[PDB]
Amino acid sequence: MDLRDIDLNLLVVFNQLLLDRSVSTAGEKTQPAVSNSLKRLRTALNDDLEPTPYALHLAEPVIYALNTLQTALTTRDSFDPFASTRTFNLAMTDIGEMYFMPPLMEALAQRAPHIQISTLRPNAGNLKEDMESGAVDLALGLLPELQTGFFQRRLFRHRYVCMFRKDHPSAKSPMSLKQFSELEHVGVVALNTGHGEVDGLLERAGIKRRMRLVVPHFIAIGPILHSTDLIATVPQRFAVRCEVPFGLTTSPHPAKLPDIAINLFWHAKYNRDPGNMWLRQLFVELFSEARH
Amino acid sequence: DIDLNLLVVFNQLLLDRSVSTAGEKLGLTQPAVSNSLKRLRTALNDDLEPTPYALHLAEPVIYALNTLQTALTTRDSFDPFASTRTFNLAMTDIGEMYFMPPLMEALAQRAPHIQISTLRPNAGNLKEDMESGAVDLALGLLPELQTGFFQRRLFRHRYVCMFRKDHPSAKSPMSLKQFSELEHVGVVALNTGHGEVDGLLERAGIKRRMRLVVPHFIAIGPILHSTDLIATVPQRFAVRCEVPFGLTTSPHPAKLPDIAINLFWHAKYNRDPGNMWLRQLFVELFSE
Amino acid sequence: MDLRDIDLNLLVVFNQLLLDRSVSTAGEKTQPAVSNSLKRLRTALNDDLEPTPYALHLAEPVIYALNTLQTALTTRDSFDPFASTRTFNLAMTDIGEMYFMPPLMEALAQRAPHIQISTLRPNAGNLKEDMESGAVDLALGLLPELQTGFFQRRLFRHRYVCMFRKDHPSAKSPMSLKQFSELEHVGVVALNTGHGEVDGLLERAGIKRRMRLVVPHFIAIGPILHSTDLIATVPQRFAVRCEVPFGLTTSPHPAKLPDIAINLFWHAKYNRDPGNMWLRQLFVELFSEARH
Amino acid sequence: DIDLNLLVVFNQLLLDRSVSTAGEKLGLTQPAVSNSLKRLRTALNDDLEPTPYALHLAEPVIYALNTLQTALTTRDSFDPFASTRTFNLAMTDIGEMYFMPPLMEALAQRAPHIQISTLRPNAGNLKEDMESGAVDLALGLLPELQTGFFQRRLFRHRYVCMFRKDHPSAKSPMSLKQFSELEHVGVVALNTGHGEVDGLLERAGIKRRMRLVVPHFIAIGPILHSTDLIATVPQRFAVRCEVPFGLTTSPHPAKLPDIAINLFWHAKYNRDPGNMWLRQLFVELFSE
Repeated sequence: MDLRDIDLNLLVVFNQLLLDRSVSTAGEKTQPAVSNSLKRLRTALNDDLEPTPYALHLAEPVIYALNTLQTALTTRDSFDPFASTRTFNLAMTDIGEMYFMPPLMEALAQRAPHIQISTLRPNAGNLKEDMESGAVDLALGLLPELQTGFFQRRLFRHRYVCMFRKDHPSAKSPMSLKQFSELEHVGVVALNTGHGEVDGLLERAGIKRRMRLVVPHFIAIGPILHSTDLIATVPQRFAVRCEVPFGLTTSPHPAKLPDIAINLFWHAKYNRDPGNMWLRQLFVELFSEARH
Repeated sequence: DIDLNLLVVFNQLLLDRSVSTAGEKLGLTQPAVSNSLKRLRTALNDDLEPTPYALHLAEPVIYALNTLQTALTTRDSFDPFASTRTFNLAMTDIGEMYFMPPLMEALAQRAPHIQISTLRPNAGNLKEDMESGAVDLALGLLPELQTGFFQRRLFRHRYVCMFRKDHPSAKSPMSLKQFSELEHVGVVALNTGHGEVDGLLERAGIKRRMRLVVPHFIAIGPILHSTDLIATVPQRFAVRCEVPFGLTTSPHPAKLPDIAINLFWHAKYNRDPGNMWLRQLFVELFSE
Repeated sequence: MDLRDIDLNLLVVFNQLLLDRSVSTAGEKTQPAVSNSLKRLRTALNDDLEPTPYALHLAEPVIYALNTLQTALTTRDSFDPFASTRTFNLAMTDIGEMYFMPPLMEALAQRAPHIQISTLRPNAGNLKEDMESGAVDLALGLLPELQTGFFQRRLFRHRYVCMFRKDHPSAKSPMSLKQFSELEHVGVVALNTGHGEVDGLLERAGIKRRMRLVVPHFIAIGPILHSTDLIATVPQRFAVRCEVPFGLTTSPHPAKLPDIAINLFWHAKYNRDPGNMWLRQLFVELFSEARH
Repeated sequence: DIDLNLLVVFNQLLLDRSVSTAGEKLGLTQPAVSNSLKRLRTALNDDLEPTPYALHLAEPVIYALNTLQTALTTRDSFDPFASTRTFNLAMTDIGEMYFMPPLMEALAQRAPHIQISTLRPNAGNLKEDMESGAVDLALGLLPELQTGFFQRRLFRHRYVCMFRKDHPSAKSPMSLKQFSELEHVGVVALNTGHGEVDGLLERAGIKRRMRLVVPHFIAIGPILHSTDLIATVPQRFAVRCEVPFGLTTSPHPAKLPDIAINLFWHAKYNRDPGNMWLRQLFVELFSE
């Protein structure tokens, strides 16, 4: 079929036939080189192109089809954030979501209005294989399982802090270890995260706590602290998200706890993928505290 | 006038109709349980894991041994002022966010020394752990729990549209046309009642520009606060979010079904003072 | 536990303790036989039963529990349709459903108000195994695959007829073969049913048909015939269901077609199951044309 | 100015990137297709089933070869008065019942010699058979069809409650209380849009005495006619049922989402005169 339509370079001259005439110039754009090829376009196609109906039926659909090969001039190395309609999938924890997503979406509103963002927890499917396959573009957090086929970039470190409602009858900042051990706590187990070791670190330090409430995740901590005299041990970025909205106060933690490293992860296979690079750089711009 | 002790043997000739056999649990030797089985087949005129009409009789007699055992066994006393007991409650993140703050506020004045621990509904498995007492109460939409579970509807979730106050476009009440013009945050919420919403809107032919999709509800407040995105959320989540994050709601322009949030407890703990006390507290605080 | 509660025949005497006193008579219902056993009921249970609180806590829950063993007096051979809350599962075709279900539900409204009926097509799961397991109580139709472990009872035979709208411009009853072959048809493939052989029987008889429309099932036939000049070859029971509602006329079929046998099927395992027997007999009563 | 014939080869170096290889379909020998592949890798400076940035270029060039081939290939003429062509349409039983009578009535006056054949949506598979032309049009709620399928919403199903006219209790409009008092017929309708209804009512906490459950809609009319049962049905089924079976409807007291019924056709037949004619007929008859 198309092998019988043969040379389509003659369809590039049919672009000069999609433009009307300009023929000696369209040759010079030569006229004898055109003449045989267009005559051959006609030996291939009965119509004398002198504009003919079916010639108009060929003129425009040729252009778009020819143009997409020229629209292809933008290489794979090209990526236009302001026009992209691509979806990016990002792995992060609930805290990661709560912290990263609002300023990201805020920035994306201007820089990439037409893209879509989807998030997931680092345990939805299998993170490694999904990132290698391109199902997940980036991951955020500690993630010690991401090693061989993965690059990583440090975004920031944040400590655990103690949080409680601002008009607490007795809680003070900076909080003493004594008061910490006398007040009542709401704790997050946070299974399979970096935050699970906290209870062990405290107990192995001889720091007893009256655990009035234990929840598996962070969603309710803000409202709980707001309406009770409980206090909580939480990551500082979470505390940052919660302080003003729930009328909460934080304090440097009276206990010795390690800080948490939050890194940006991507697979080696996409180290040079333009869209991935762009989003990566946006994350670095918004959240990296290197030059602080 | 046929002896009843053999009937006592029957219920474990049912649980261990699996013929492992029961006698080891009974404390009686298998020959004695076989003599007992002879007394059974004789008194019933039926040879009973081959199960006959004894299957038909098993449930009337299971209904018999149940009430007799409960009325005989003494139950654990419960003093709310003094109790140091830990209650384990199964609920969703929405459920946690809505229930826990007013509950804990209430527990501070009614039962100062008890401990509460919450968990996600699936998968303990929940029915098993509620049978064993590992989980005391369950909350929300849980279809699996019918046989052996008492239930009670606390309330009905109604869906609304949530956005920030000073949103340049969004109005209340919002049109269905404006709803499809604006940009949305999606909450997957897999395997919960709220995980159906996107599907419902899809099947209704409601076109929706999905700018952001998250699996859960934790970031919705902050996200709406800092963007012009709109969300489809349960009303009570919205009431938990409005003031802290500076958001308003509109009645949802699309026809969405309400979702009944119920309270569940296993039949084995229907008479347990502590369980009764806590679940009555849930009814007092949250039922409409 | 209950082995320590020992003799519960003493709970049957505790039924005479659930009734209040009547003691010499409750003995005669003897008094010394009672006396040691009730004294022993007391050596087992501290309370002096003289009505005591916990004695009242024992009185009623004992009765219901004792009564269910006496409520058990109704044997497996017993089945009360007027009080049953049992669900019956019935396998049948769409035509079978359309024909059987309305007079059945009509009859059930008085005879078994509290039972539930569910239906399914003879190809939902695997019919044989589901009927042997009790997942399906009865099946209705031809069903030649139901042989070894199954009993069957003939309900009726019905022929194929020709159906068309009552004010058809030309269609007549009784219809001639000529007119049948000249008019236009809507046909039902009815895959994996007894009705699929029809087209083959007609074609192998040299009867050409102008098939204007072919549908896989019967749901639309009535409305289609009502609004068109098409005619259809359909089972007569279907025609019975459709004639008046859709303003249709039927005619004895001009072509030689075999009639269809509709039988009632149940598994041997449930030949004597009282509820099954009852429903079976209700089907025989409502639909059997033996003594016609 | 790089030659285009190699680009023609590329699209089958894509379909047969599976490297079976394409050349057998091409009619060219594999050595010539390998020389062609050398011209490819040379002109593109990229070594392309290992697929590189040529994957990025494959779709712009698939977008290229598509329009060029369609505009070149002559299409089949269609004369509705004379056409003897058979159209295969995929739809549900509800869809069949609603669409077929007014369609056939219309076809009797517009295209007397064509033949129509309907089938159930799953599983041809539908997308495959619509690609091959075995199935011409699809109708209803079909989520699978997005890539390579043009679609258009005909209308929206709204759920109502149906019962017989002289029903001793049922009123219009029906209360939600009366809805839970009366007895119901259930339609499973597995894997259709309407198979969700029971689940929606369940999750809303709408108690429903389910006296009868059937898998499909064929018997609902006759059943309602001869009993005091009520049903939850799409409005158009109800309008097909009211007069023949002596039934009325009430607005559904429960909040149920509408269900968009769309019309689907494969992109490969978007320019086909007959397909265009029939689907335009569907739009003329049924779109609201």
